[PDB]
Amino acid sequence: YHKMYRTVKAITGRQIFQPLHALRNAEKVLLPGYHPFEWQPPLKNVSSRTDVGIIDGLSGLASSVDEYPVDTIAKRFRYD
Amino acid sequence: YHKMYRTVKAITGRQIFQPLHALRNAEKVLLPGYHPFEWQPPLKNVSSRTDVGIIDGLSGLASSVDEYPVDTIAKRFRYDSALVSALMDMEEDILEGMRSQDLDDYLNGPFTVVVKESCDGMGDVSEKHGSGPAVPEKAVRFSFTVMRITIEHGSQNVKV
Amino acid sequence: NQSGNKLFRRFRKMNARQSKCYEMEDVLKHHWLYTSKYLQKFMNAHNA
Amino acid sequence: AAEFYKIFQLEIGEVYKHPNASKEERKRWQATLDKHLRKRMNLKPIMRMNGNFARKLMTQETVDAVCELIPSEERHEALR
DNA sequence: GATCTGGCCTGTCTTACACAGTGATGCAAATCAAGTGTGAAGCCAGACAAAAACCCG
DNA sequence: CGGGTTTTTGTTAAGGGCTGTATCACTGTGTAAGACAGGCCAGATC
DNA sequence: GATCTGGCCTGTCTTACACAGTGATACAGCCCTTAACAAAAACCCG
DNA sequence: CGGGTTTTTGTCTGGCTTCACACTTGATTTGCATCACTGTGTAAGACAGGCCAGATC
Ligand SMILES: [Ca+2]
Repeated sequence: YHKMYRTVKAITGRQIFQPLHALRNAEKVLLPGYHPFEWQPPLKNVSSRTDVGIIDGLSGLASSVDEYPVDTIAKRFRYD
Repeated sequence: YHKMYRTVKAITGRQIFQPLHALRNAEKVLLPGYHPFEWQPPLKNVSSRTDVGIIDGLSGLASSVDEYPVDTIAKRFRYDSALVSALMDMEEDILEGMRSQDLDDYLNGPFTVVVKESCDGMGDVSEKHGSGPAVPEKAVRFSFTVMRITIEHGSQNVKV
Repeated sequence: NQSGNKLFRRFRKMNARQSKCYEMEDVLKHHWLYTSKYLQKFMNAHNA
Repeated sequence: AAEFYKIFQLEIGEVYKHPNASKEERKRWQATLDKHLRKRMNLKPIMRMNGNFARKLMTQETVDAVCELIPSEERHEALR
């Protein structure tokens, strides 16, 4: 995409597409964890921090040796 | 590509990109087997058509069961077609070189061209996922490469 | 090196047909078109 | 490069005084070679000979740090 | 009283089929060559008089 | 062939925002080394 | 006399290791304002 | 809460641009439907060990 952007930007002279950092901001506006909100009941056992995105799916499991072994890889979003 | 083209046409209103018709048209313009040319010798055992590109590499190897059996698929060009197509799209480069090294455009030849050749096998080219390792299928491309175009005028020559 | 091999397998995997007859013609066409000076000059038109 | 690595193994062999040689002697000589080279140059010695390691062996620092091992009354300047 | 055997029960490979891709064809539809030739809009030079709104005595 | 006057750019600050590649932690991945398993002999040996 | 054997070829068979590719990250450079001198040229008078 | 002071908002009279139809009718190119053809991963689908109670010398 960077190649296509720079080639059309060179050949037309005008910048018809966008560069990559603007694309990163345009995707950061659409991920989970950007807009503010609140809840009229205070949502027990939920952390009310409001800018979390992709979190680890294991919710802090116990991957040490002396525990039950689990080698899976899980990635999740918070539901709200 | 067609999806990208139709989306930019729908958004912009005016058209900037192209659909596939003119693409394939300019493609077969740029492909070998399209432009006319001639040879001052008659070139024994060579066909006279200027309009044949991709052919079977088998050159009429009858692969009926009564004969020596093969399975190697081979596709090839004609050599002179590849030479004239390579010349015609390096034509702008040699034009600029002729304008650079103190000459005119209305020169004649004979331009002497140095061409090396090569072929090498590439090992496996296969992605077998039905059951795993089926066959180490080995393939090989055979290719040429231009590296020098000169013209001798008057006394000496010049690397144009 | 491995340079042609990764390129050839990529051309077989991205843009190619089936029944093994048009397949080699298509990969020869695309592998030819990749290495022409005209489109190469169009593609490095950024630095000049 | 293969001949240079070989003649370094045979010069740490000092085999102009030892005319016969077992495979254990040459193996221990290669062992001392990789030990001193991982102590001095701190590279990754390997028998899988490549071009980068061959280019890495071609300097005056390498010929110095290997030639200083033996009691070379002459071999220093010869290797130089 | 103690082995032999048909009958179920259940975790196995094993195996087809529909679609997802790939390009390339092939027409039907829209659009464009030029040809005048009006001819309807749109903007300005000249200087001259109404609607709508917020502040101060 | 040389000045007088006229017609055009560089120079370093400073403190930013902007962009275009270089790098970074990573795996995956093929092709040479060269190691080794036999295969086949010329000479020791029953 | 026939049989094992060391050695010499030789055709596989594993492997390190050099790169390939990727989203994200980190800088390396590039407009902006006084500003007063510093230059390059073009033409014309001389 | 009436009048002052802006702010727009028009106005003929003549005088410029500037595409819009109007057909014409025949190339051109554009859009989408169709075509040839394997790859793959799956959910039926037997299926055989395995473990029973029924049977028997
Ligand atoms: Ca090779």
